[PDB]
Amino acid sequence: RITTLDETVGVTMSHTGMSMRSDNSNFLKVMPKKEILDYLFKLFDEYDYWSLKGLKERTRQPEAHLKECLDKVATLVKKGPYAFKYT
Amino acid sequence: FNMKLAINAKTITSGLKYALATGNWGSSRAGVSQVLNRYTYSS
Amino acid sequence: SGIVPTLQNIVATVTLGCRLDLKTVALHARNAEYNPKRFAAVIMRIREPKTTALIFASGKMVVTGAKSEDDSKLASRKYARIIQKIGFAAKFTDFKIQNIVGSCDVKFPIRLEGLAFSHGTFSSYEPELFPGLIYRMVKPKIVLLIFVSGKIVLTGAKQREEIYQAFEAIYPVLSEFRKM
Amino acid sequence: TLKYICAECSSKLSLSRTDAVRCKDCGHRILLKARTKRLVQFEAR
Amino acid sequence: SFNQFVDYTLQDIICEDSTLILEQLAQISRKYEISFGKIYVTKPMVNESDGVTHALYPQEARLRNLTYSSGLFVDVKKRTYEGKVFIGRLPIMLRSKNCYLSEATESDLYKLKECP
Amino acid sequence: PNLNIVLTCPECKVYPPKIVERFSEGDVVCALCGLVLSDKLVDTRSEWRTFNPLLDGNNLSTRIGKGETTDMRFTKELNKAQGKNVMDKKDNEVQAAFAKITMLCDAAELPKIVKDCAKEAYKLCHDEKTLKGKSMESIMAASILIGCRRAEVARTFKEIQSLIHVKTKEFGKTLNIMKNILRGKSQNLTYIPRFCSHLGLPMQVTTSAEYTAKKCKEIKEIAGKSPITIAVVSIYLNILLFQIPITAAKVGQTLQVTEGTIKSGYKILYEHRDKLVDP
Amino acid sequence: LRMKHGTYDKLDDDGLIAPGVRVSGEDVIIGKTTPISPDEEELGQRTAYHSKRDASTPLRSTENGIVDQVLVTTNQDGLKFVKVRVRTTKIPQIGDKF
Amino acid sequence: NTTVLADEFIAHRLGLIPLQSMDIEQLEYSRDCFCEDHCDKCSVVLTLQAFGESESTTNVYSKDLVIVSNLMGRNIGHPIIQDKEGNGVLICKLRKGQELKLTCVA
Ligand SMILES: [Zn+2]
Ligand SMILES: [Zn+2]
Repeated sequence: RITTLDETVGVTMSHTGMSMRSDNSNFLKVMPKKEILDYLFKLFDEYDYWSLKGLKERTRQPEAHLKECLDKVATLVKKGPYAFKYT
Repeated sequence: FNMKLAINAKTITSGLKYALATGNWGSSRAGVSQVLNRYTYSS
Repeated sequence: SGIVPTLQNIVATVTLGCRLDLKTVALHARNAEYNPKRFAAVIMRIREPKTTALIFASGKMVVTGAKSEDDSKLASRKYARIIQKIGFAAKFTDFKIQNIVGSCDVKFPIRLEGLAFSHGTFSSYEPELFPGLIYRMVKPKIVLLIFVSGKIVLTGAKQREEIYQAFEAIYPVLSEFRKM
Repeated sequence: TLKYICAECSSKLSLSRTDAVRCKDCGHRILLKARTKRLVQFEAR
Repeated sequence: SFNQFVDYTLQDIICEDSTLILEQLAQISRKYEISFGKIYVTKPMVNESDGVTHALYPQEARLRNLTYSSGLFVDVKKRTYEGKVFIGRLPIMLRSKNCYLSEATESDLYKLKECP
Repeated sequence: PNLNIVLTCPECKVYPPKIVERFSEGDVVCALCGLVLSDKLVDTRSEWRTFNPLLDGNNLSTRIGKGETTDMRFTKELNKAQGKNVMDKKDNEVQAAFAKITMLCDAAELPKIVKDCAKEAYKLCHDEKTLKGKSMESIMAASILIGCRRAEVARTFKEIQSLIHVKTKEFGKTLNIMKNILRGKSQNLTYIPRFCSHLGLPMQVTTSAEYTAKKCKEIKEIAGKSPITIAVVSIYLNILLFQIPITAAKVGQTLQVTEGTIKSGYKILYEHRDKLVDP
Repeated sequence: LRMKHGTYDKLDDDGLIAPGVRVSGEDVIIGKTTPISPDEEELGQRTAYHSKRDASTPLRSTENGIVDQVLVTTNQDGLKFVKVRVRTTKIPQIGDKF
Repeated sequence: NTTVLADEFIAHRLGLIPLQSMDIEQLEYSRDCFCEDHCDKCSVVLTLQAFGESESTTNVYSKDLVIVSNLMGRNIGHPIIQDKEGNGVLICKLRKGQELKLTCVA
């Protein structure tokens, strides 16, 4: 049969409402334009199909120099296979 | 995550308490539960 | 009143007029705390006058902790001199104090409950995080933080003078709301 | 204020308006109402 | 019948679908699944509006228009795949195994103000 | 226009008149001469005997679904024609607020009155520069605390924080404006008992604390910085006045309180033990 | 505004009769008023009251007999509410069914 | 009256309790006296106090009625006691703590 909870009624309901406790069970808890271009030329030369993520991770530097200074001699497509590719 | 957001007591509680309070066994089934009759003991 | 609102911080802006190399500014200084991972502004603490300042890539410096208009002003002039020794022709141009925050005391216990309750419209209270009242004045526009210890934190003025005026206006309120 | 009586504790209460509907000596929440004092007349018919 | 329902059919309702899963796929697949174990039924009680909670006897329910029920609680295992939880309240039949009166004695029934 | 009707006995005229409604005759009569002013009175309880504008206003609604005599090639389009006008109405954010807070207060195990005040406290402010979004939680987190306290049930910030994680800060700023929203539109006692029950104690231990906490409050001892703590110490004060094992460590997590505030709070108690003698 | 022509004197201060009071038909048993805004409707003579329209519960138009007991509690939601019980003696009469 | 009987119930039993009325011509029909509804020339007044004291039940009997008006020597008003234990008609029963006080007019 069922272990009809022998406790007093008051104590058991304490944790049901706003008990202000949680996470006790871990579960669903969840910059040189020279150097940039030299790498941008390297990015273009090493793999013309160079995505921004493959470049930004390889940038390992301020986001400004890689994305902006390289935007001149490198053409980036948006859709299709060779897209976002500093080719 | 939280249980308390997932588990919603007001589902069961309000469910049973509604199908008793009205006789609507849900609907599709009405008059299942009636007010007890206490005119006299044998009734 | 008979009580001077005692300033505890003065925050001021100084246009040195040059794009300062914040890296070289940090390098040529004696004790300066600058790294880009927190701000784009070298922060220097000068003990005389002891002020803490953040100076940006625009060359604009905001200074805090001063005890006067002149503490901040002289500190900023020393800051510009330090920058010029670093190598950038910093100049004291179009200076303005952007903030003058002070703490003083009226020393008589206050019915803060009376003020907040009757000035709910103006002052709000949730005494279960922070025991202070917030009050506003437009003339002069000073926001004032009030606590039972009598401490008055007057903020919202480029000058200590608006602090003084609103304090001369608010001390009578305080004495009126003085708990005994 | 007016007399009341706990339902179980059974103690005269005499609370007022804007007091808790609650019994001393047992926070029991049911109160009767302490029958009137004026006399009442019946016929033995 | 009600006694049977509370003893067995309740538990077996729970455990017929004791688990429900969820898996997400990564580059390794995260999977989650939640279990349903024993089940517990308190003795009847009410949680007052203030917050207090206490035993509820059938007289008080009739007078104050309450509902004579007891809470339901189940154990759960949360499973991350590569304690007891309130779920609601069960209205109780009078004099059933789970009712305060079920075993009370006559002299006690009068004490509770229940006609024997 | 003024579109207004008033009754007055044109043969007494003495007043704003002395008339009575004899309902069971459907009459109104000059209480002086008994001239009947107007009759065929219309009923006033049978009307609603056969049977929310404070929220749902004037833009009305009606739940539209499928009857017995309709096939799914007409039913689902009633589910596909109802969906064209859900954005002209911000009312999704109106109702889905209520539905959410209803989902909240109800899951929170709260009295259905608080549900209304929060169904109000949303609706009254419902858009302000102070609001300007702000996560749309903090209101439903404060309008509840409003709706709770305004309904004379006070709960701690952590308690709601358990229900909704509000970063404890988006809560605070949102509350201040909200309270002042009504002030322009125009109580820690509640914590003693809800705590005792959380420990499952008989009434006397809770009974006493109301005296003690009030008496500890009434004289001195501002004591506490969010008096939530110095509430519990009254229980701890009074539980030790009794001899029931609620050992400090059990107190803490059950009520999610610092232990340090207890003993130091109890310092002002192991010394003040003088005047709490009722018996 | 809008009171019932039945009396109210039998009430006490708290809008309740006390057990023992013989009541008759069309006597207000439970005195309740619902506050109204001073400007909510202005129906008739509101301009003197500004306060409240009454919502008391009168005894049935044909009943009488003594209040037997009155109890006062709070519903689940802490709202006050009250139950009055009235006691009558029915003596057999001419049209009664046996 | 805190007994377990209703007032008109008890009042109805009191009416049926047979009072001594041998000398009843020396009284008058209460619609022939000019008193403010009753006086010793037209009526007799009794009273009844009972209190439940023993832990056992305690019975109220007709012999517990006590006349509290001037009989003017007329021989009327006493509750007839036909029984041998001298208790008359059982009127009510009381458990400890229950009380009955009332005033009757014959
Ligand atoms: Zn007239
Ligand atoms: Zn007479």
